[PDB]
Amino acid sequence: ATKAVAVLKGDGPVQGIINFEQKESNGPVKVWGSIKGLTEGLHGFHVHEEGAGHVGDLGNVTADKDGVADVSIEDSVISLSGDHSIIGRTLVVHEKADDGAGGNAGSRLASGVIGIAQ
Repeated sequence: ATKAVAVLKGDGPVQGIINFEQKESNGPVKVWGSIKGLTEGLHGFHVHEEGAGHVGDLGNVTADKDGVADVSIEDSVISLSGDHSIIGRTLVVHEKADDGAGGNAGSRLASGVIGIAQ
């Protein structure tokens, strides 16, 4: 793909939408959108492949005082095409700040499937 969209929800208040775009096959992915219903400050942001015991770390999103995290990053590590495409994987937002590729960001607050958009 060249664009993907994950719509995030949970059983609590956290919800949002994250968009991905990649103009070239080996080029960086632009990740942008917003997530609401979060406590102010940092929250772990990960891509999980179903089954796979490993995780794609996208760092932290930062919520403002109203609980709104606007997201806008470039990520050279993930891709929307090829052998390691994140298409179909689950995007996750966490309770606490990221603690690594394999460390504990606490529980999952919302998630959604990264779906092809273009």
